[PDB]
Amino acid sequence: GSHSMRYFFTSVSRPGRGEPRFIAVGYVDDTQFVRFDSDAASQRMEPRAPWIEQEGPEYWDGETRKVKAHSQTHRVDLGTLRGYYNQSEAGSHTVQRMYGCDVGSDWRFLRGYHQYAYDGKDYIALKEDLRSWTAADMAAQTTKHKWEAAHVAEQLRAYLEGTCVEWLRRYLENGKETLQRTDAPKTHMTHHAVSDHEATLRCWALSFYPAEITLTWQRDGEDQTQDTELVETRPAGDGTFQKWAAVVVPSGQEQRYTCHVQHEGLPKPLTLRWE
Amino acid sequence: GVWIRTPPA
Amino acid sequence: MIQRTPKIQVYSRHPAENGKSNFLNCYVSGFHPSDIEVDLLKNGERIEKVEHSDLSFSKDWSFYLLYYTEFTPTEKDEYACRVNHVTLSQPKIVKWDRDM
Repeated sequence: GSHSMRYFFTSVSRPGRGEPRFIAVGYVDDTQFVRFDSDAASQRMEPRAPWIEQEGPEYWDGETRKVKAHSQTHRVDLGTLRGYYNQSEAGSHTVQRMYGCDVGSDWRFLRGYHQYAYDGKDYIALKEDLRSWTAADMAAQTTKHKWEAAHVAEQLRAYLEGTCVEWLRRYLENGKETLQRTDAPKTHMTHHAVSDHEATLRCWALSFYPAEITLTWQRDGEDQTQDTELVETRPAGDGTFQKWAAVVVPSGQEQRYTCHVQHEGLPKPLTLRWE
Repeated sequence: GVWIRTPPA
Repeated sequence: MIQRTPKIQVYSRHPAENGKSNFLNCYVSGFHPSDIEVDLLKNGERIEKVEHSDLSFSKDWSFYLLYYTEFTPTEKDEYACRVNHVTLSQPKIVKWDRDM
């Protein structure tokens, strides 16, 4: 299917305790392949997938240089934004940046994005056409005017539509043995008695990749969101993911309920029923 | 590979 | 200032079988700010040899982290995950439930 390369950058100020924490991570689809952490020993960009380890010293030196530049910008930004909102020096604040690119099944450029948040909510973002900005408030409009004066959108568009996709294609080829794989979910159902007259049915998907999946409950063939619970899709730790969906039903009526599982690895969606 | 550098806000 | 309470899941990498090696996971997601305490407990005492993922975040900017440790489940041993965060009035302890 489609593929993505995404970088995630987090900086957290530490009032009265020095320089901000800075963490960068890179993903291809749902697979992490690099990291930088200010807390760690190397102070370099580091590999987290075997297929990126093979890149030579100039790659790692370059990525280290650039990611350090990202860190510096965030450190300045924390002070700048503290100024924009006239906040005190007493509080910790957060800057987050995410950017990257999607290609389709044909590996051709599909879309690009760049989003920026202050203290956990939208601050400024590139619009879909990659030619203008959306600012959250007047403070963010200051940043918008600065980035317009510096023609950031033009430069960034050149990266997202070109360089980003070139890297993504290189990585997709070099890591093909693991990145271009589909692991179908292993499914099963469990039952709990809530009371003498109510029961929980829990529908399980395990060991799947990519992370994208849909679990739905139906009663008599009709969608049911009432009395249902969906947990966040979670990493197993081996490169695969897990998820479950539960519904509370009247005891004796279990047979009316079906769990439906949609995944890339299931050309035909699955329908599970309690025994 | 990451973007070359980021502009200050 | 966005403050989001962590969603906490405690589970095993592979289907649990007593006497067989496995990994115990504590996945904390959907939280903000990033400062968070996560400890894995065996019979009430914290486990030292625990690894954790690199801090990342979702589309809504909320953070997620995986803490994990190698372990061999038994019938007797009780495992749990203790989480502390600014959104919690007191630390939350979530017991390992083999069907959650």
